[PDB]
Amino acid sequence: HIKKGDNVKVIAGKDKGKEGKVIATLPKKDRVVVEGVNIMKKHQKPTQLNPEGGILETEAAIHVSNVQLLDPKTNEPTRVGYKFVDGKKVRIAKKSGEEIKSN
Amino acid sequence: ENEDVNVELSARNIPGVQVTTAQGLNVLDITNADSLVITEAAAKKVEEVLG
RNA sequence: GACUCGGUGAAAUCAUAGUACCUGUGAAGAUGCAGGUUACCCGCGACAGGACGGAAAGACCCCGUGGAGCUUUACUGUAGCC
RNA sequence: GACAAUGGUAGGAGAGCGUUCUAAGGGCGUUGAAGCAUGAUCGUAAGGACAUGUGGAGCGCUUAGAAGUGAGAAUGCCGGUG
RNA sequence: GAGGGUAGCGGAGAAAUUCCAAUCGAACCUGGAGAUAGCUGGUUCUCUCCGAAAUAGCUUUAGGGCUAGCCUCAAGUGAUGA
RNA sequence: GAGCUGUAAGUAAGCUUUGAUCCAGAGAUUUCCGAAUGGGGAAACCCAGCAUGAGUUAUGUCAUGUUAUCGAUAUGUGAAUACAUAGCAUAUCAGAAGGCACACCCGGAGAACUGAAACAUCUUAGUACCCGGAGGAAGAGAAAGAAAAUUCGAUUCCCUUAGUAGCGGCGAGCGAAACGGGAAGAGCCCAAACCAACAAGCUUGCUUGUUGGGGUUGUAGGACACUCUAUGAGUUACAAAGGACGACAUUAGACGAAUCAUCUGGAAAGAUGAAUCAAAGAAGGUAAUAAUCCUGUAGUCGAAAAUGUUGUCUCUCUUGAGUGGAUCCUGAGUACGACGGAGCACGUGAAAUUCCGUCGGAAUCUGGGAGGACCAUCUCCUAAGGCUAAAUACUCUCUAGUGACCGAUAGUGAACCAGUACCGUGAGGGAAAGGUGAAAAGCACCCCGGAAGGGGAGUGAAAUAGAACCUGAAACCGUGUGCUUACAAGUAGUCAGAGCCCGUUAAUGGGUGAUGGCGUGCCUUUUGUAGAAUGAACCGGCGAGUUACGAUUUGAUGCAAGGUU
Ligand SMILES: [Mg+2]
Ligand SMILES: [Mg+2]
Ligand SMILES: [Mg+2]
Ligand SMILES: [Mg+2]
Ligand SMILES: [Mg+2]
Ligand SMILES: [Mg+2]
Ligand SMILES: [Mg+2]
Ligand SMILES: [Mg+2]
Ligand SMILES: [Mg+2]
Ligand SMILES: [Mg+2]
Ligand SMILES: [Mg+2]
Ligand SMILES: [Mg+2]
Ligand SMILES: [Mg+2]
Ligand SMILES: [Mg+2]
Ligand SMILES: [Mg+2]
Ligand SMILES: [Mg+2]
Ligand SMILES: [Mg+2]
Ligand SMILES: [Mg+2]
Ligand SMILES: [Mg+2]
Ligand SMILES: [Mg+2]
Ligand SMILES: [Mg+2]
Ligand SMILES: [Mg+2]
Ligand SMILES: [Mg+2]
Ligand SMILES: [Mg+2]
Ligand SMILES: [Mg+2]
Ligand SMILES: [Mg+2]
Ligand SMILES: [Mg+2]
Ligand SMILES: [Mg+2]
Ligand SMILES: [Mg+2]
Ligand SMILES: [Mg+2]
Ligand SMILES: [Mg+2]
Ligand SMILES: [Mg+2]
Repeated sequence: HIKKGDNVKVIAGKDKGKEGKVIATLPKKDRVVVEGVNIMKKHQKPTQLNPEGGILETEAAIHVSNVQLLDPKTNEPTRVGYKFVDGKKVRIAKKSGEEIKSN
Repeated sequence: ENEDVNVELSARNIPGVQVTTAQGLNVLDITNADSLVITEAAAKKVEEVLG
């Protein structure tokens, strides 16, 4: 269950196997967004903001369950399990290395 | 023969296995299966209770 | 108003239909059957003899061990009154 | 190889196909499922297939069960179109 | 013209069976209620075998019913049937 | 534990690790109408009084308390009448009213359609409507019982007794009970004699009225006399009532094991191969069909708070056994009877038991009843006063589930901002209407047109998927076409057969038809129909011997003078 400052690797998409960072997560539609993944081009018309708006190329949302958070000490993707040490709960990557990949 | 704290609680995940106490011997599964494997303690009892 | 042209545009009805007349037969009064006779295909304007034309599961008549309203010295009861 | 019998309403008696679901076994499915359209094919009937298009995801076949099981008429009901 | 009253076994009537929310020999709306109907209409897939009656008796019975008569499968008896 | 500001995109300012928004417990706010309650009233409004206070130099205004009716408790006052009572005036109290799912229950009141092949006694049925009162369950209930042998024992409910005994215009039809097998199992408090005060009459007497205490049953218990026992049991639902000391269950949530690679594909969860967990192969989601991608499951933990079960102790409470019965009490206009009537399965009949109405009306332990009238003998039990858990009946909801249950004309009427549009003055009726894709990527731009629409381009695997949107069948209205038709008599075909055009699931081939024979559609209903008898405008969709309980029959299968729950 990823956070807003992670750096992950996809499994199944139009562009699979590519890495990248996460910039938003949308936790009611549970669809996250990664740079450089699945560009969806828009035909915006001339609005009151964009002076004579036109075509562009921006990556848009994909689901959570095509995205797996990879091991920082190994760079192989991994299920993340949780345990708690002292006051809070931290993410072990279940490859015996807990990550620090929040910020 | 009458109970199993483990055999009733192992073999409950595998597809195709039923673990039944010898007094719960119905007739669908015993012809649904193809292979009776019973303990030797209940085998002497099932003739002493069906005959 | 009907009629012709421009505008808009319903309805009851309707088994399928390229739907003639005579004499006869027939559930005894035929656009459909037999035998004749007469008629090329196609529309508009009218007329009302048929299509047992449409409109209402005939009010007339008769049935139901069908209902209602009314009457009386029909039967059984009852509110009141002596 | 014979030998006989086989029109048919009300109604009585047998053998049958198909539709939906479950149980078990065994399969086909993005190299294209169910439905939809078209075809000169197969069975004695109800019906069964097989290619080709359209279709974009869940179906058959054998055995055996249980039923909301089959459409052309009720001045039927509802929605469409004359 | 404005306010008001009388409500179904009831009310109103210069009496006609008139009026009571386009009506009335007893209003409407629910519930008993899928009332009852000896009466009309309707009842859906296929093929083999056999296949009648429209009469008798009695009925508040004559278009209804019950029994005998006439058909049908299943057992028997088996020479009684023409 | 990182984003949020409803359903709801767009904004524009903002909030947020100093812990938001959401999830659970607890508290403050809670305008106005509503039983409406200060008076009115067309519900959501209007008009006030009484004290306090703001305010203006005051009057107008405002603000929070306050005042309905019965009922109870306290004084005031107190007539026609003089003594008191109705009456009257103040102060406290929160008791009531209304609503409910009215589903289930208990009493009051109570029809007809229908069956008998008509109909009045009967039955539909003490059913539906109406009204009253409570509960999470109500009613019943501690023998004036059943029974007939040897008796056993409060009430309720399930199975059999059994469609039997019986009732009935002896017709239609109603229809028990005990014994037996089980479910779940508690029995108790008042009245009276007698005794101790209190008051009264009216005296050391008696009677009467309260207060305690004593006492509550039939193998006859109690009063009164006799003798012997006590800080051990019983309890806050019956038995008298309140409350601190201490284990679980609810109302949020944690953790939670196991995988890769290639191929076709827009995309793999699919195919082929190589691996792994399993107390986890329930279920759903993810661009197709996933045990190992996500949310989960098996198994484990958590609870500041607030309620519910509750175990323990603490408290209240509390004497229980025997004998003598030589006297005294045991529920009065009651039980019963006469008269009309309802209920008991039982229609007044041979009619007990049971309650109501009117009127007469007993005896008391040698009593008093009841054993289907009544009398005799014998067995059983003690009315006219109260209280009571469990077995059992229900779901408008709440929690977790399941389904040979439906998949939009089905399922609730209502998947869709439903009892809404809409019709009715009213009470009340009461519809239609789901689906783009994986993702909004929702067609920038160019062109004709005022726009609507449209052709290109463009996104997308697909726009022949364009927001009337998946799939798109029939009626029906159309477009050029291969054969054919203007001397013809027609339930529209079928069987012969010429000529011209096309070549098949390749078979005694497909379409068209100049001309000859043959011929009055279908269903219901009938002695009979083309019928001028009925029904259908056409095409879709929906739409009619079913189920439970029994009885008798053949077919099947166990066992055999035995079979069976
Ligand atoms: Mg004109
Ligand atoms: Mg004109
Ligand atoms: Mg004639
Ligand atoms: Mg003629
Ligand atoms: Mg004309
Ligand atoms: Mg005329
Ligand atoms: Mg008629
Ligand atoms: Mg025949
Ligand atoms: Mg038959
Ligand atoms: Mg199907
Ligand atoms: Mg039809
Ligand atoms: Mg008509
Ligand atoms: Mg007259
Ligand atoms: Mg008049
Ligand atoms: Mg009816
Ligand atoms: Mg009825
Ligand atoms: Mg024959
Ligand atoms: Mg928003
Ligand atoms: Mg008020
Ligand atoms: Mg003042
Ligand atoms: Mg018990
Ligand atoms: Mg987890
Ligand atoms: Mg997991
Ligand atoms: Mg009497
Ligand atoms: Mg559909
Ligand atoms: Mg709407
Ligand atoms: Mg493209
Ligand atoms: Mg078409
Ligand atoms: Mg002719
Ligand atoms: Mg006939
Ligand atoms: Mg005609
Ligand atoms: Mg007609």
